[PDB]
Amino acid sequence: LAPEDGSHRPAAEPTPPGAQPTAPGSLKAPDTRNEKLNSLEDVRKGSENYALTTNQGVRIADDQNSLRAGSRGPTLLEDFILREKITHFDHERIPERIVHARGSAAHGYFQPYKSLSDITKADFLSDPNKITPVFVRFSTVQGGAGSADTVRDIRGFATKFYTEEGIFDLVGNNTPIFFIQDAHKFPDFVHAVKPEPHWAIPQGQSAHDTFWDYVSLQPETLHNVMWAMSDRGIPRSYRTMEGFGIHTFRLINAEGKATFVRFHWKPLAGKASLVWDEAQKLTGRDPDFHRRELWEAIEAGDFPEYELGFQLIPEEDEFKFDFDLLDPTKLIPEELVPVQRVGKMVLNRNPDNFFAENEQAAFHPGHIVPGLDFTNDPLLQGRLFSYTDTQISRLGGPNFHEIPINRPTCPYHNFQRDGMHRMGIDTNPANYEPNSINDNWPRETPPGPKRGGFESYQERVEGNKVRERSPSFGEYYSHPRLFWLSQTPFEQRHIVDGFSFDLSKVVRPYIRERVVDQLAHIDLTLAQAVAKNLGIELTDDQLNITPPPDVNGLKKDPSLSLYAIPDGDVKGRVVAILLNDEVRSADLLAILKALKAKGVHAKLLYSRMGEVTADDGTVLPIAATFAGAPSLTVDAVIVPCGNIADIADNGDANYYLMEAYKHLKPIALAGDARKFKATIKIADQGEEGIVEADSADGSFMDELLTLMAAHRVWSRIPKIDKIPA
Amino acid sequence: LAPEDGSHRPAAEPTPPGAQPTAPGSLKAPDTRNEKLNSLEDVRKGSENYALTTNQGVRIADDQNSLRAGSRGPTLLEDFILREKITHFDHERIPERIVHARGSAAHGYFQPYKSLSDITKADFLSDPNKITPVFVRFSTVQGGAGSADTVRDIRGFATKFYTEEGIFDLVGNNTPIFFIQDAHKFPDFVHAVKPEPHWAIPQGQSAHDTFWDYVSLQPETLHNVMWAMSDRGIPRSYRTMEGFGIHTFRLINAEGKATFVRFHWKPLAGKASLVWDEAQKLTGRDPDFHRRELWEAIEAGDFPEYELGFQLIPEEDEFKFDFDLLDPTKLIPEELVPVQRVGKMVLNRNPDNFFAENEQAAFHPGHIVPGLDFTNDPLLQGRLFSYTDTQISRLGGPNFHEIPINRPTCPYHNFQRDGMHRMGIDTNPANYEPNSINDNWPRETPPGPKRGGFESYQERVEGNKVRERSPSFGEYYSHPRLFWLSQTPFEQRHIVDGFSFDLSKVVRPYIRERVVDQLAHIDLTLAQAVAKNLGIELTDDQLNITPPPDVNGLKKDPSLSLYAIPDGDVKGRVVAILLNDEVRSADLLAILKALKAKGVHAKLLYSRMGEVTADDGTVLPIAATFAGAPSLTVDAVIVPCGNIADIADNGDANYYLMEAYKHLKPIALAGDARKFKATIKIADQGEEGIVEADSADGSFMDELLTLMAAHRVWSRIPKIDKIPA
Amino acid sequence: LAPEDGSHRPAAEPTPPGAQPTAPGSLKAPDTRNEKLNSLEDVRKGSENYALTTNQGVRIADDQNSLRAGSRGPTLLEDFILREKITHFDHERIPERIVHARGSAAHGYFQPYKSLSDITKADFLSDPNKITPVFVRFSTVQGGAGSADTVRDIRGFATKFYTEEGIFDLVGNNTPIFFIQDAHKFPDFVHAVKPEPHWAIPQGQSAHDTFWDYVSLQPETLHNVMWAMSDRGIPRSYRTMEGFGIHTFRLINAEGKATFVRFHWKPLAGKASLVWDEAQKLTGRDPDFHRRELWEAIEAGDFPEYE
Amino acid sequence: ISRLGGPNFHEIPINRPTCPYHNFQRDGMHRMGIDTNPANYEPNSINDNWPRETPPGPKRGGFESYQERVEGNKVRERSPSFG
Ligand code: HDD
Ligand code: HDD
Ligand code: HDD
Repeated sequence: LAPEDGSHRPAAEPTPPGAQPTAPGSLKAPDTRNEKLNSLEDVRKGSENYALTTNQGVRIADDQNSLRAGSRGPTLLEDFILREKITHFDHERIPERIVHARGSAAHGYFQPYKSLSDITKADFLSDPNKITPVFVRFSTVQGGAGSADTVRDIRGFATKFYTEEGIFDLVGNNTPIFFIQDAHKFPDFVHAVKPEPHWAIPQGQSAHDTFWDYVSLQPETLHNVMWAMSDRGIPRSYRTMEGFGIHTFRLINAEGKATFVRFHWKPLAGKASLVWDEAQKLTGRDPDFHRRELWEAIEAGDFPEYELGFQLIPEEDEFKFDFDLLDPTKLIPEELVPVQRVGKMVLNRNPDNFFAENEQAAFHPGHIVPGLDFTNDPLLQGRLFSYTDTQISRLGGPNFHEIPINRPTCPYHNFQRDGMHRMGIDTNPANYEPNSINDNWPRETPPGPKRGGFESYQERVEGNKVRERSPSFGEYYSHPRLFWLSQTPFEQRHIVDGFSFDLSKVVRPYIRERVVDQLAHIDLTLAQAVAKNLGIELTDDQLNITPPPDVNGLKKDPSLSLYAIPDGDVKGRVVAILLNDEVRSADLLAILKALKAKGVHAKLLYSRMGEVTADDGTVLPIAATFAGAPSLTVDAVIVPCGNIADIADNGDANYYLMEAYKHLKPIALAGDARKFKATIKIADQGEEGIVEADSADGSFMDELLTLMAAHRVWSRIPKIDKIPA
Repeated sequence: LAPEDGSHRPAAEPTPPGAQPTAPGSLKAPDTRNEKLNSLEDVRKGSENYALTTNQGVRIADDQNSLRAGSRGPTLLEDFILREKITHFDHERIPERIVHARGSAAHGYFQPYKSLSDITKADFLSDPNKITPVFVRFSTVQGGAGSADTVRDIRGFATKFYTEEGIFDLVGNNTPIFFIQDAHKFPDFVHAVKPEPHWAIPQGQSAHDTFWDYVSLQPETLHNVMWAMSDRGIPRSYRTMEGFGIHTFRLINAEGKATFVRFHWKPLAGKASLVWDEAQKLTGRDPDFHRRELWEAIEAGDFPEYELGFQLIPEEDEFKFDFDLLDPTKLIPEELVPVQRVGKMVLNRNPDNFFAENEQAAFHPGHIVPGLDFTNDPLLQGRLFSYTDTQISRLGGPNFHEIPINRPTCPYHNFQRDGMHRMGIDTNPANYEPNSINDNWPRETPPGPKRGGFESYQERVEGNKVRERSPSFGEYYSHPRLFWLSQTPFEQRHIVDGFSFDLSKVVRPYIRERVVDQLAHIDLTLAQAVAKNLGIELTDDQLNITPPPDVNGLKKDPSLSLYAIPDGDVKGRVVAILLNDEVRSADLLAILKALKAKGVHAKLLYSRMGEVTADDGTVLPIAATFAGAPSLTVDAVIVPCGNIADIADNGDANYYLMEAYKHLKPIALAGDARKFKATIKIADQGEEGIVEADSADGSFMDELLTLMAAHRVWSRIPKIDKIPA
Repeated sequence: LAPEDGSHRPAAEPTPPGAQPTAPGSLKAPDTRNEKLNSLEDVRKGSENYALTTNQGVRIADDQNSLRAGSRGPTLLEDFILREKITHFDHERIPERIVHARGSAAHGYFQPYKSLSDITKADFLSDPNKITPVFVRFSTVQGGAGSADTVRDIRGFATKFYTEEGIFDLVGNNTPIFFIQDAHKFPDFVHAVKPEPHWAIPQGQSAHDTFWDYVSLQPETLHNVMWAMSDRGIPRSYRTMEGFGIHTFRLINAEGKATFVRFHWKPLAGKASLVWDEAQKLTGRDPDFHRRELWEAIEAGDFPEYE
Repeated sequence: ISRLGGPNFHEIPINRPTCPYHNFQRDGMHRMGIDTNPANYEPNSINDNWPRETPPGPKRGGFESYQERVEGNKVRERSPSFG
């Protein structure tokens, strides 16, 4: 059924977004390999040139019809071909994850910069030339597997390391703290954020009564709520967010020394988030935006890269801060404990089948390896129970490690047997130890510097059996305040806006008031600006609440801001080029040449599909229409010259610019395209953030690419209130 | 931990029963191979020289202890090694089969004698050089997976053929008919025979009210009930029973011609059954006796062999018989339609792990291949729905064909995706057809002579949509009567005893009377004989019920008897040798040499464990004692000469002989061994079936092996009441 | 279909073993009540005088045939009555218990002799007039749900107390100790006594290599092994064996004082076991002998009693 | 059988008939109804064959399929009239 020209089928080379249909990773990049991807070969199933069969291997002659008694007669029970096909269909679905159901994943590899054997015996960190395959799943938290990507939410960032000494799963989030202190409260918190149980509304949103009810009653939540209400809660891409393990864990070296450690991922593409209006509209225009962007970046060669980093605290410093190291609502400011760079992780191939590899993957923070260990963090402690347990229903049984994506690439042998869907056929005469009948194989292995058995660090435990929160955990305001004061003025404004927007959707007014009261214990300016938007007036008492203390003398920590310290990297970003029916090919040449030199992609847009022909006869295929791929999905907009009259009174073309303008994106206007300055009210002598010139050229591209390096035009904020867009 | 002399490890070569501990098939017989066993290699897991790990590949240091706070303190929730191991244990079991839950399985291979391409295009039957791997599971029907082997029950005989054109499952039983006509009634009959629902008694027995209630009210059951009540219901081993597909199926040749077919398996070892007292006793002494016999035969190189046979009826002969070919309560007498030999099956390797290969195996009579097709048999029709449906809970979901033992060895490719425990990772860009994006692969294949798609035979259907039994099925007594008349008089007596014992356990006297009434419609002598064991007296009306008509002129068919035509073979049978402390080592040499020569095994027994020395100094190792390994488990008993004084007086030795005598087993006595005649009341002149002489040979061993070939000494029956055992 | 005389139906009065067909407890003894049995009334389904229906409440006209095109024709996919009946049958079974799969259970009640409030605040022990419904399941350990009752084995004795302040399950055995010290070894011991993995033999028996391999290498097992090898391993009936919680637990009183406790059940019918040859022969003549004995004792009014 | 975990999905409260339902079906995962019927099969005499089939009738009768004539060969074939 394919067309003549082979163009049903994508080129198996890197291609920019939109240049080719997307494809399964092994067909797209068949030369991209690693030990884990190779090991999946036993279960990869091709298709070309094969006969269509039942699952039992019987060739089907007619896959268009049920078996019936006469061609208008009833379907017959003996049609086993229909019933196998429909049975398999009828049982496709499995329970989605209780939380982080929505997520997107890829393969890649990790390697350390130098050996860490002085601080850890973990084998995967032992040698700068020893590469460890990874599989990474990014996710939201609240919504179902079919909810939208660019919600306001925390994001999950889970890395499965297939090491020589075991699977290590580093199961983190994109903020450095969690909402709650003790795992016992997790069902209460998750139920409060999830859709409400009477009507199962709202999907993918904290903006509802039950969430803000819980928050207002549990001030320990305020720190992660601050991060969620900031632009952290709406990342531009999974490539442009930070990742954190949250908990303090331990590194254990060959000599037995424990060092406390917190884990960080630093996005090498820099930190970048959307703005709210854009993020919310994008949930409607492309609810798959982050899934798509990640797949397309990998297909293009813009591999997501992250630097693993460790905050390291000696054991004797456990009590030296003014917060508890074991409290997952508290961060360790980098001004106090810097992040030591550890290694680099590159994501360089997409999966073959989303369901088989992404939906069935199982990550669990208990999956550690010798050289790592846990602490008493009471959130971390209960997570260790839940991830093994939940897999029993989600993946159908205790043999979930035999599902191909989850399998260790290193040896695994033990005495466990049976369970639903058991794949492994054990030959061992023994299924117990100690045994003589197989000479006690497989055997225990004593702990040691490498290739040793797992032994827990022998932490001293002293206390009575109590259900009690540590007094050291009972402080809730000083870290929210540190985060607040570390944000730029525009970031602070967006935080105020995020709180105001969420609370406006709370139906019960006393709940809004209680949350504003909580804000008054963090920062008066923040409390008042939220109050004003809610038509609430602070009491005298509220205006007099003493600010919480600084965090160990810190008045701000700029590492907590997305933007205070520039780190922008334009490679893999995308520009909309608004075409006309007589495009000046000299502008297009200059634009594409400069974009290509910085790995910035382009999309050619028009008022219909098909082709337009430039002034020099160059035939331009049209990627999408103005309405069909809105400015939400690109980082900047260029309008080349040519026949501007063609698009000058097109409502969609004008709206495209008004939207990109509103959302603080760089805009460049060449030649007569400068006439569009009218729709967005730019001063004749110009505006910082709008690039203009008689033609698109060297200098014009430079100015545009500098603005893109800075991500958005924050100085335009005062001007966007007036535009009706 | 293994002993210094290596005596823990079974010899990896053929050894007779009891010589070596039993072992997993690929460790016992590593040189045995077939295409299926080869393709299972990728999931087989070893053990020697490997480290003990978690399922995530983490080496375990201490597999003897939980992690606790202090060595007498509480267990910690962070012990992930304990929770993984306990979790897998906690979820070991899967539902058992609804029916046939009790069964034993082995690998083997099939080969046809000649090409049958003139009558079928089935590829596995197309070439005398085409060898087809098989996996065969034999079973009882009623009991659980943990019930006894030698119960009275029908047996299952299910063969999975891994053909080049698909899995073909031949899912049969050891009797040629079933209890019921229409699949709709299956839950009724099976509930009736199964343990009663209030108290869940009895296990593995039809001897209870509800079974006989149903039978008494559903005369269509009486034919298979006659089989079950005969010695057919207590086979000596799975090697010495017949198998039958029961239903009429079709062979379809390359030209499109349909031929009606009924399937047969002929045991090359001959047909042989236990007697009731033996079979019931063995359920107590060795409830695994048939599973053990199958395993040990294969370990010895005594492979079970069966001949596939076909009864073939041309389409135009569909109505040529007194009974409906579609009626699964009717058999086709071999005297009207002979069985044509088709091929040989040899079962030559045990599995490696019972649960993974046997318990998870899924057979379904709907799994046919091009060259075979169904008919409208209304029991068969219903089955085609059930065996697909049941696997969704039993085996966890729609991907049960990916469980290794179930996998085809030929190619399988299609558009089905997902489902719980999905192993195959599909790389096809398309998961639908028709598609252009993968040029419509995998593709449909037209039907053809070889390697073609499945098309159903275009049988003509005409009639209204009815829930109605065909009147042609409404005859219940002629087949039961043919079966009865074809039995020898000792077989007839055993049938009488079978009904008599079962009905004796029915509490409600009226159910017994109604079953006696049904018997009077079959045969008066059989009815009177059961009535008299039950203290029931036939009425005048019952005494005058006209017998049912013969079956197409036949008043008997000897192929229906176990024994009427000698087919007895001795290879793989076992003789008890009752030792004394001074054995005539010349007797032993001749005995074992004649036994060896015929492939008969020997088991040396004495009054205690350890050893004895013969007349010439030879050390005789003792396998077990008289009391420890009773006669129940052997086929004959030899008592050699020597110091008979040593055990003439022994209660165990005497009992051994009285049990063996009561169970109709051949006995041979040499020299003073003839003293034993007293215990079993033999007269001096000798008795047919008791072998005697001065020395244990000349023709003392030809005589005894001749008795063994005839299986049991039927003539002894009139004398066994006299002996209290 | 019932006989004219009515002899199909067992009398709703206590009768000795074998005098009447056995029957569902609420039809055999409809006036034996306790609070639990009363609370199950919402889910008990009768049958007499009701029409045969699908599970969706649709009356069935012909429960003897599938729907087919002609009376000798193929079965039609549209027969929802057949498919529902066969679907339910096809999915009847659930996984059996990993251990103690073979067991027999009965309803009853517990009452204390005196208030134990000086040593425990447990509400079901606070007053001798406090009656606590129980459900008790007795079991073997090794064999499947289909295995024989009078095997040599440890027996389970599990009591569910439906108290006014929560379910208390007292999950014990018939000997006062267990085979092993630390729960991490439970899968090793259980795998060793269970049928061996290659061939799944032997059912309901410790008499095999792997069991004795483990015992010989783990001397902590020897105490319970001694009990299993004694006639304790072959009880005459569940009414004539002891029960034990094995572990030391704590009682906590209202003042917060903790007392260590080990739990016992003393059979008021006394202790009695079979002898080996009799037990082993019974596994063949009546593999349901203890299940039968329990059910029939209760039917006769010979109620199992334990202190 | 997968989505709602077994063949007793009709006992999940929202799914329950409000009219009588009785039959010989037993067990299954999540089984809520405790059947007191001495019989779990029909035909039976031990419960006088209850619950009983009901002939079709103008009201409260058993289900019987309309006796449509069926005539043709067993075919996997789209009707030309659908083309
Ligand atoms: C005690 C319960 C509990 C608590 C306190 C947490 N979680 Fe969790 N989390 C789960 C119980 C859980 C889970 C129910 O077990 C999930 C869902 C299904 C699954 O496979 O794991 C899960 C999934 C889940 C995933 C998705 C992994 C994937 O992509 O499959 C991430 C990234 C996180 N969690 C991260 C966190 C972080 C950073 C936490 C706080 C610091 C946290 N979880 C607290
Ligand atoms: C409509 C239901 C139905 C009917 C009428 C039959 N069966 Fe069946 N049979 C099943 C429904 C079933 C089942 C529920 O589908 C089983 C149990 C679980 C499984 O895997 O299949 C099964 C198991 C089963 C097994 C065990 C296969 C194995 O070893 O795993 C054999 C040998 C048979 N059957 C043979 C027969 C024969 C010879 C029948 C009469 C011709 C028959 N069955 C009628
Ligand atoms: C950590 C594993 C483990 C350990 C050390 C034990 N058991 Fe257990 N036991 C189980 C894991 C288990 C189980 C897997 O959880 C079962 C099987 C299915 C179930 O519902 O509970 C069980 C069932 C079970 C039953 C059957 C309950 C019933 O009738 O349904 C009894 C009577 C016991 N056990 C008694 C004991 C005693 C007295 C023990 C030692 C003092 C013991 N168990 C140790």
